[PDB]
Amino acid sequence: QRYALVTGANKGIGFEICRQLAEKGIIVILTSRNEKRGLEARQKLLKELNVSENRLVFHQLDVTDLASVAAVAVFIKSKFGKLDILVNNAGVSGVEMVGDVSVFNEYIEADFKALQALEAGAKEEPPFKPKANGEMIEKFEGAKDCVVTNYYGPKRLTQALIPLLQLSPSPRIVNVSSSFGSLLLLWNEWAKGVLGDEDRLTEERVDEVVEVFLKDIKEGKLEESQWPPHFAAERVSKAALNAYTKIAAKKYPSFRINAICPGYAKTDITFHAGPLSVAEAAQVPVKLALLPDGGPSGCFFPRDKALALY
Ligand SMILES: NC(=O)c1ccc[n+]([C@@H]2O[C@H](COP(=O)([O-])OP(=O)(O)OC[C@H]3O[C@@H](n4cnc5c(N)ncnc54)[C@H](OP(=O)(O)O)[C@@H]3O)[C@@H](O)[C@H]2O)c1
Ligand SMILES: C=C(C)[C@H]1CCC(C)=CC1=O
Repeated sequence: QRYALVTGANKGIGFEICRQLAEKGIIVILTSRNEKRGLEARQKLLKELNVSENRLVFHQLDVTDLASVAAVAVFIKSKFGKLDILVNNAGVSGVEMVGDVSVFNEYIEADFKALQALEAGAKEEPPFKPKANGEMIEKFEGAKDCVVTNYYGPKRLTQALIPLLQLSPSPRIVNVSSSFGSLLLLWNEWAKGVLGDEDRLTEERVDEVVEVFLKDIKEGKLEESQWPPHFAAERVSKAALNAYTKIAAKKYPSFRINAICPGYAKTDITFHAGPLSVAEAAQVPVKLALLPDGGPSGCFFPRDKALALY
């Protein structure tokens, strides 16, 4: 059999990744940080799939808790003896909303427009302030949770699961990242140079980038230290995740390890805005989880490029 573990799978894109992999006949370990939510998600998905009980298994996993990470590896080893697919899907935004929550989507739309302009050769991100009566608050505690969940989480879980993934004939890791991890949006020239210097990339260099960011937001130096004007922790964490994807792909050459953007999809993180359904979003990480042997590794794929790979 093939076995897949999906993090952050009690709702959103992660839940649909579990659906789509299970439909392909892969035995899915649906994981969640909250045990009650995860057990209820498993019950719902099993009902909707209408498949036998052994097709979908639950285990608790909080990607920010080292004991939880270690325990899931012990569980997989005892129950299955290998792992074929790891999908690092869990993530948080680092932002708290005050007032009209649709301001979150105004920033997303502005950032997509900015990225398109930058990719077309423009040299700076336009300033942006929202229309509606809300604001996105970005504080240290949320930024730390964002970095620890979105960057340290995939790194630590990847590292814990290497022995089991090495026992697969086609080991696959898919990191659910974002187009907003583009270095074009990162602002900080030092960090852009470090994360972009692929030949010198190491885990220690990426850790240093994220820790310098966290010290700056702790001290209120984000503008003076040239970090992004908004979605700072999200951008930093996803850029770091993309860099770690490259590091890990080089370190584990028999694996295929890739980062993706699912597209802008209706989930709790977006207040259920965005053009894509959750099922549409999940197609992207599923595509990379099922990548044939010999395919790309170490890369970041936006939605349309991912879906065109094969
Ligand atoms: N939706 C989009 O437009 C979009 C676009 C680009 C990238 N993404 C990425 O897609 C991924 C999935 O997010 P989503 O859109 O599906 O949002 P979501 O509905 O908010 O789901 C996030 C999931 O991550 C889980 N999670 C958060 N912190 C965790 C932790 N410490 N340990 C384990 N699980 C944790 C959440 O669990 P709880 O229920 O316990 O909170 C939930 O299951 C994220 O990495 C996000 O950055 C989304
Ligand atoms: C918090 C964010 C802005 C995430 C999730 C939503 C989208 C569209 C992209 C991201 O980077």
